[PDB]
Formats: sequence, C-alpha cells, structure tokens
Amino acid sequence: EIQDSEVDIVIAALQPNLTTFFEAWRPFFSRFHIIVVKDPDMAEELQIPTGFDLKVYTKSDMGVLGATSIDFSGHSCRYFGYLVSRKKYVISIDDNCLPAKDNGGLTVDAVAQHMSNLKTPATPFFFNTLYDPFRKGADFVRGYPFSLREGVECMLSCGLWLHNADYDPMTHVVKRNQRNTTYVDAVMTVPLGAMMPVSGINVAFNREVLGPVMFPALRLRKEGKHRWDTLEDVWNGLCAKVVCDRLRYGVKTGLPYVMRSDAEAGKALESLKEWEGVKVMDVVLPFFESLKLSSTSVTVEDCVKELTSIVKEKLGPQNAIFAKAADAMEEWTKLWKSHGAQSA
Amino acid sequence: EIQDSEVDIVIAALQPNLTTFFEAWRPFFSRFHIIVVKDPDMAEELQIPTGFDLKVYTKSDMGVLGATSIDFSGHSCRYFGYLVSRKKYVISIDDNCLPAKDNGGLTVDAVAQHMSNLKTPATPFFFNTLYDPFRKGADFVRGYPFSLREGVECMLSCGLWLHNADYDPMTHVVKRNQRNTTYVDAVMTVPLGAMMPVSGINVAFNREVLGPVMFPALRLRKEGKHRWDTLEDVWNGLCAKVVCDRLRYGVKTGLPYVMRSDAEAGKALESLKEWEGVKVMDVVLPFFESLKLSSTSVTVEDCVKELTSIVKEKLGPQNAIFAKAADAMEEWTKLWKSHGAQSA
Repeated sequence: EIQDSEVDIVIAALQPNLTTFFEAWRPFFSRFHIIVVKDPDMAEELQIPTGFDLKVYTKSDMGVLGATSIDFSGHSCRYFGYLVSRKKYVISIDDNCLPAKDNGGLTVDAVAQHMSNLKTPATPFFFNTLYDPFRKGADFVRGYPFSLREGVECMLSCGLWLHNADYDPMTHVVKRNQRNTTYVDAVMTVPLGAMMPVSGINVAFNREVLGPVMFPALRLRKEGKHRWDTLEDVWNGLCAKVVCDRLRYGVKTGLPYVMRSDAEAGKALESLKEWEGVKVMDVVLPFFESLKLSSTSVTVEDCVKELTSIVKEKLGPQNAIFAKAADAMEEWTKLWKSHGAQSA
Repeated sequence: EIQDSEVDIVIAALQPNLTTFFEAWRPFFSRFHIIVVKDPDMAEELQIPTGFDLKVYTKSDMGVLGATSIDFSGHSCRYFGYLVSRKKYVISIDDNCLPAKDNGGLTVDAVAQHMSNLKTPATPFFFNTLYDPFRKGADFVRGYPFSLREGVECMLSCGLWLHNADYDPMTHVVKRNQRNTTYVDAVMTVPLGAMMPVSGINVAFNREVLGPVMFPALRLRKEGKHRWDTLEDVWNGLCAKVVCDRLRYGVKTGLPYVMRSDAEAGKALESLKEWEGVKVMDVVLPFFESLKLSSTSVTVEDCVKELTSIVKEKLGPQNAIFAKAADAMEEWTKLWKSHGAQSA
C-alpha cells in the first residue's frame, strides 16, 4: 500500500540534454522527488529545465566509498540512486523514453500505473486467464481457487515499451524496420518459478526489499550506452525473481507502456560487433534452472548471501564477467548494509 | 503445421435452436467438418441450418458406447465428439458464444486464430514479455536465451471471452452487471508448472495427443447446464497441464475472443444455491501444487495412467466426486484405447 511521498523518480542521464525528456514527463513527474545521476563518463553536463525536486549526483560524490570491484559508468550509474535514496519505492526509466499513447489516444501516466501495480496484490500461484483480477473489467475466472484470491504484495513492477522495443541488437539490425505498435492493455503476475527478462528500461520496485539484489554486475564491457550493450538488468531480474519466489512475494509485468524513442543511425551494428550476449544467456539459463535453493535462507540478505556462493562456485570459473560479478554482488551487499540501509 | 482438412469443429448443443448461432459462425465454420452433439437430457430437436458438413450425434449414438461410469449429459456430451472425431485438431466452442469484435471493429475468425496458435511454437521455459514472439510486431526480448527460441509444440489453445465472461456463479451474482470489455490483443504461453483455469467455452487442442486427458470427470452436480455449475473442464485443465509440463509441450492463452451471449435472468442464483465449487477448488489446488509426475513417464498414456492412480490414491477418499472421477478417468483411458485412438 502506497502514498506518493514514498516514491523516488530515479533517472539515468546518458544524454545530457534532458529538456525534451523532462518537459514531456513533467505533468507526471513533477509532484515527486527525482534522483537524476550523471554518467561518470559524460563529457558534458545535464541541461535540465528546472521546477522539479532534483537531487542530482555525479561521479565524484560516489567516492564516499571506493567500491573497489564495481564500475558505475553508463547504465550502472542508475544504481547509485537506489543507494542514496531513503524512500520505500523506486520508479525508474531511462532518459530516452517518453510518455506513451494509449489506444484511445490518452497519455499514459506510467508513474500512476506503477504505483497501482505495487499496492495491488499479485497472483503468482495461479494464472488468472483474464489477467489482473483487480483491474476494472477484470475479475477472478471460474476455477481460480478461493484460498488464493488475496495475493501476496507486489515487490517489483516492470512495464513495457512502444516503438523502439527492447530487442537485442542482433534482432534489431536483422529485422530492419520492426517497431512495436501493439498496445496490449494488460498487467499480469509472472507465475511462481517462471523466469523472465526484466527490462531495466521501465521498472519500479520496493527499494527497502529488493535494493539488495539490484546489484550493478555482469556488464559486458566498459563502453556502451544503449541497452543493447549490457545484460545486467536481465541478470538482476533473474536474481530478484528467484528471491521473490523463495519468499512468496510477487512480480508484475505489462502496463504501463512508455514510448522509447529511436536510435542514432547504425549504432545497432556498431554495438552488435562487440555483443557477446548470445553465448552468455544460454549458459546463464541452465544456471538459473539449476538454482533450486537450500531451505535456510529466509531474509532477503540470506538469499543474496546464499546466491553469491552458488554463483561464484558454479559460474565463477566459466568467465571473467561472472566471478567479477559475484565479487560485485558481495561488494554491493556491503554497500547496502553501509549506505543503502534505512534511516529516513 | 496445419491445414483446414485436419480440423474438426466439435460442438455441444444444450440450446435446441442453433440457427442464430451457426448463421453467425458460418463464414468461419463452413469450410470445416462440424460434429454437433445433442445433449442426452435434451428432449426437443436441433434446428441447425443447412450448408454444413455435419454429423450430428445423439443419445442413441451415445448409448452404444455402453459407458458404465461416464455421464454424458450437459456439457459432458462434448467429450463424445472428441472420441468419435477422427481428425488431428478439435476446435470447440459453446452454443452460447458468437464471434467477437476486436478494437478495429473486425470480427475475430477464432477458428483461424486457434489454428494459428497451434501452428506457432510455444515458449513455456522463459517469459517473453512481448508475449507470443511469433505474432507480428512481437519478437524475442533482449535477454531471451537463444536455444529457447525453438519453441516446443503447442498442444492447447484456450481463448477468452467478451461480455458474459467465465466468472463463477458466486462472483456473477454478487458483482452484478460486470461484463468483460477489455480486448487484450495478445496471446501468450503459460509458463512451465503454472496452474491455470482452462475455460471449456472457447478452446482447441491436438486430439491425438491430449485427447486421452480431456475426459468427462468431476461432475459436481447432476446437471450443470451453465458453465457456472461445472468444473469438469477446469479438471481437464489441471490434468492436461501437468501432462504438457511432463512431456515438454506448450499451452497458450489469450486470443481469440468470442462474444459470450448473456445469461437467462436470475439463473445465476439458481446455480449458485447449489455450487459447492467453493471448497472443491481449495482441495484440488494443493493436490496439484504437490503433484510431480515420474520422469519415467514419456507418453501421454504413461501420464494419464500415473495421474489417475494418484487421484485414486490421494484424492479418492476425500470426496465421492474424486474417486468417481478417477473411475471415469480410468474408463475413458480404455475408451480411448478401444474407441478413440489414431496415429498416436
């Protein structure tokens, strides 16, 4: 259950000029606290039209700890905002996304839909064929058992994207001019145990619960500024999902849509040439099918504690990015106990 | 891959006058073979228009089966059509449904959509957040592992319903004039292991594979003439779903929609007054939550055999309907070996 004052708009600034971004999102963002973060690599500064509650940050400020095994450049910088926040919930999208068009031509307040997704229970144990049983017009289908009608609280809500959808760069280059135009009016609970790709590009979550597992790790290389270049968010998703399923907590996907503006010419190919991600996911898959956890862990941190070991021993010797990521998971576990932990 | 020549439209008639129904479905049924079945409890005569490839069946034909422990009255009569059909795929709709209109105002050829759902592989091992990745405009989301792009065969397609949605009679009486108006333009594979309520109202499946398990069992009351009164289909749903998961076959839900014509005034209360389904589902759920079939089972015949026993063993003594359902589950297993089988 939610009131507005517990929301932090956490934004990655990878484009410095955010006039178009904020002026379009303004009616929906304005009433909230906004933690913009400057990309450490940025050879320019954030040209933001103001009138918002902005608590901007930059690379120097992070030095309050060295974080010796983590790189916060690029997309990873957005995780700093999760650490220097003191709010219960994080609503997070990237600077290249704009407010969407509904089927009715209505402008989709994704921020109000994210808040709705979380306060509203989730149904991971049984698939309601009408989807969200609490949305208007939807309800519980005949055969949905009654003991389950009051779902577990939703800890993570990941939305969708029109236009330049979150395809891998290979799929993007080859398909040429495929753009997403199918507005699917649906939000649904991802069933228990079911794996999913959590797009970092449009997501909101309980900072206080899942902040420990949202660790910036398994970035493929230092360079790269399009979501193509990394798999760290899809990786966080798998971790967070097995955490939620072990705890009988809920996850939702679907609405809201944001409209993701298109890429500069050919960068898809430029990033394609160096995207090892094909091989990565097909080894990471058997690992998470092979992640049936021992019974002891019942705190979020315990599941993290248990997981870093099972990652380090099983995946560690397979590739540098994995060991270097498990070490980043432990360093992030410290960072949460140290700088993320509650006080406000 | 499917052609029209392999589809048998098997329909239960509980309404005697099917002129309004068939003339509306004509553009879509005409090109197919239609196996109407008259409800044994039905005295009057079937007013069906001409111009179809119809082989009506009747109480007379049902008794030559000599079914010792199967009751074919009401919705259950539709299971006779699955036994005496000799085609690969059975598309089955209830007489109270009419073809739906999409957001573009188009009338949904649900028969062509079910076939599309089946010709198309399924993605049960990993949740593609754009839903069916082979539908146009949809595709595989970044991070979806590549070995899983080759989907397993889709053996079951469950469609949805506008207007008088498949709410249980309790939800129907209490929520009053709630009607479904949300056309969710998306079809999706139900992840592995996730239980679901499969509505009998608008569904299609591979007869030769899943036909043994689409069995008449779990009659809760003597005659449930509205889908409210019955759970025989929901029982099929859970059973076949565990089969599909053991055999690594896929199940899809969503498109197509039918416009489910509304109910007789107040009949909802007539059926709720006796709808014990509240408790039934609360016992059937944990059974399937605790139900893992042996890895030894590799054919459908193995899985039905193993499951009917586990039903006989665990659920049988919990209520007469379960043992009586295991008895009918077993009787159908013979009837398939004796009467139904074809090329699997």
